[PDB]
Amino acid sequence: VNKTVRDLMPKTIMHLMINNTKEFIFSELLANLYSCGDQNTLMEESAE
Amino acid sequence: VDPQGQRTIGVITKLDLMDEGTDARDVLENKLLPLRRGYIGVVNRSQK
Repeated sequence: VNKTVRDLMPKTIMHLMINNTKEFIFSELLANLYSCGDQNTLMEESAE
Repeated sequence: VDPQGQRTIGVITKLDLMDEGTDARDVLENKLLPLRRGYIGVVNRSQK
């Protein structure tokens, strides 16, 4: 049981979290990034 | 301690005690020392 939990617990987290937040970064980040905030008073130049 | 000014808020007190002919417009419009979060002007109770 220890072997079959060690061989399987990385897979479940990395199918539900890694390869899903990565897909979200590919295909949805801009869509909601446009929506959050003003979309106009965003990406304002830092004083530097 | 906070170079980018992301967790810093500036407050200007004693706005009623400024010299005759002077005003804090240049600093309250966040132009004199541009800070990201802006400057809030308050007027507390005098010692009297």
